[PDB]
Amino acid sequence: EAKHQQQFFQFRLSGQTIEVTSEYLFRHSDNELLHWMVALDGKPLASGEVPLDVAPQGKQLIELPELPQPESAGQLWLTVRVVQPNATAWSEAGHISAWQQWRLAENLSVTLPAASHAIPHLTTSEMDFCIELGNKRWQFNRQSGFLSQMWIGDKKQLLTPLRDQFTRAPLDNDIGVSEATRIDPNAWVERWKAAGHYQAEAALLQCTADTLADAVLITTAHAWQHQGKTLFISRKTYRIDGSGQMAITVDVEVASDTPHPARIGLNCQLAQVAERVNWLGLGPQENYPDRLTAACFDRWDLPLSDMYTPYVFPSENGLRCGTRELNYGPHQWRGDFQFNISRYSQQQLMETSHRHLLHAEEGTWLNIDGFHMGIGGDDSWSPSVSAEFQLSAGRYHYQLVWCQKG
Amino acid sequence: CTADTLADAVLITTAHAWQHQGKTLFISRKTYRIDGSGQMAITVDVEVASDTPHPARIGLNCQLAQVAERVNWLGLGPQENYPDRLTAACFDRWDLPLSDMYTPYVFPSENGLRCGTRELNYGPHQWRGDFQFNISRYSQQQLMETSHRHLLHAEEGTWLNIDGFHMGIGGDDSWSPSVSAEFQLSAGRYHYQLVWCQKG
Repeated sequence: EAKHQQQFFQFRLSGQTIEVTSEYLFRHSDNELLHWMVALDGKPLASGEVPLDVAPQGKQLIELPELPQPESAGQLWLTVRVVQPNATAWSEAGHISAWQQWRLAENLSVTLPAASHAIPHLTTSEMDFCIELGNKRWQFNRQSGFLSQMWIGDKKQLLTPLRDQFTRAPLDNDIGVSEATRIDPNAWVERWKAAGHYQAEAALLQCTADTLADAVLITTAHAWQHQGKTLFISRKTYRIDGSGQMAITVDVEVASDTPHPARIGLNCQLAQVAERVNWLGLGPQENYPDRLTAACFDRWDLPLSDMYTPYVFPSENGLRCGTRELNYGPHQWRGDFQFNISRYSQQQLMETSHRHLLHAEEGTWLNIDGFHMGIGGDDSWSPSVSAEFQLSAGRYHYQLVWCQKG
Repeated sequence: CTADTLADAVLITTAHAWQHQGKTLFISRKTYRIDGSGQMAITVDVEVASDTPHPARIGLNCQLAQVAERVNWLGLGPQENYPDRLTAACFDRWDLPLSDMYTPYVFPSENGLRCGTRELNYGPHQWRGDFQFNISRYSQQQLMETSHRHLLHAEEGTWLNIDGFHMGIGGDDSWSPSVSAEFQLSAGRYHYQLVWCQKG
C-alpha cells in the first residue's frame, strides 16, 4: 500500500486516453515502459506496451488502440503498469514501479439459469430439516436455527455450523493502550466487551421450511441479546434450487446505541483442507476497506499458507475485499463479499499471545463478510477508524450463493 | 415471473431488465409476500451498470386512485428535505395537508421529498420501512414537460414516489455538476424493503 501511494507516476483515464503525469523533479523517464492490459473477469482480452517519454513533472498522453468489446457478461478492467526494462544499482531488470486499474465497461447478466428438471426433497422431523437432492443433502438444526451439516455423497463437509459473526479478533489498533491494569474505555475492544458483543448468545425467533415449485425455502430469524438487550437481529433466507445451488440472503439490524460491530458476515469450519485458494477479487495480498487501493481486481491463485499473515501478536488477518467468486476445494461462493480463510479460528487468535503458540485446527475456518469495519493506523493508542469505514448504517443486506462441482 | 403458495403466505417473484439500444441499464428483482394478516412485504434488489451514469433515484411509483386531505408520516422534518439538505429537518410524527407536500417552484421539477421516513399514512394505506417519499397530484412526467408552474394541472389521483435511495441535489453552483460523490448512487447494487398494509 505504501509503494502504490508513493508512486512517481500518476494516471488519469478519459475514454480511450491514458494521461501519465511524472512526479519526478529532475530525471526524465528513460528507463520506463508502460504495459497495459484489458481483462474480463480475470480473462485477458488485449494487451500492449508503450514506451514512456515524460519530462520531469510533465504529462504524456497515451491513446489506447481500439479496446475489445466482449458481449459476454462481466466487468471490463484496464490495468496499466510501469516496468523498468534495465537494471539499476537498486533494482533488477523488470522492476514494477507503478500501476493503476480502472473499470471500463460492464455488461449486466440477463440470461436465466437452465430449467433443471429435478426438485429438492424436504423431510421434517422434530430436531432438523433435511433437504435431499441427488447425492447432496443439507441439514438444518431446528433448535439452533442454523445449517448444521452438509453431505456430498456420504462425506460431511462441515465441522462447525454456519453461524452469523459480528466480532473479529481485535487488532492492535482495536486494543490501544488498554492493558489489564490501565483500562481504556474509549478503545474499540473495550466498548465491544462492555456491550457484550463477544458474549452475546443467539436466540432463535422463528424457523420455517416451505417447498416451492422448484426449490426449498428456509427462513430463520435470530436475536443476539446481552443482559436483557437485543444487540443484533439477523433474518436469513435459504433457497435450495433443483440445480444444486444454495442462495443465502441475510438481513441484519444493529441497535443504534450499541457500538458499531467489527464485521457482519458468516463463519464456519469446513472439514476439508485444501492446498490452493482461488478467488476472483481484489489483490493477491490481504486488503481491508481502508487499505485496498494497492490491491487489483483479477483472478488470484495462492496456497493456503499465503492466505494467513503471521503477525507477531495474533489477530484478525488475511481478509480479501471486493471478491465476486471464491473457490476452495469443491466449494464455490459467489456474490459481493470479503473473506479470510485459514486454519486458526477467530477465538484462538483472540486468546493466543504470540504467533509461535498458534496451532492449526482440524479443518479450515472460513469467514465470509458482507461488511467489515476498517482498520486504524493514524495512531495505535487512540481510536482512528474514520466514520466512513465504520459499520453505522444500522441495517445491512448481502447475498451469497453456495454451489459445488456440478 | 413466478407465483408460489406458502404455508401462510403467497410468494410472487419478478425480474425486470431496463434496456436502451441493446444495453441493459438496470435489473430489478422484486419479491412480494402477501401473508394472512393482510400485509404486503415488498423486497427490491437492483443492479446498476457501472458504465452508465448513476441514476437519480431507486424506488417505486404509482398513481393512487384516492385523493386525501392529510398526509401523516413518521420521519424527518415537516419541510421537504433531501440527502444533502436534511440537517435542519427533525425526526417526529408530522401531519400536513396534501397541499403543503408540494413545493411550488417557478420551473416545475422533482420536489416534496421527505427523507428518513419509517412510516407513511395516506388515507387507508400505510407504508412502513426505511425510505424517502414525495406525494402530490403531479406526475414526474408532467413536471418534466411543463415550463412554468401556472401551467401545471392536477391529475386524476395521487402520485406517490417511494424511494429506497435518492441522489443528492447540487447547490455549489447551478451551471456545473456539484453533487458530491458521497451523495451519488454509485454503489452498483441496492436493496430496500417495503411493507404495505391497510386499515385492518
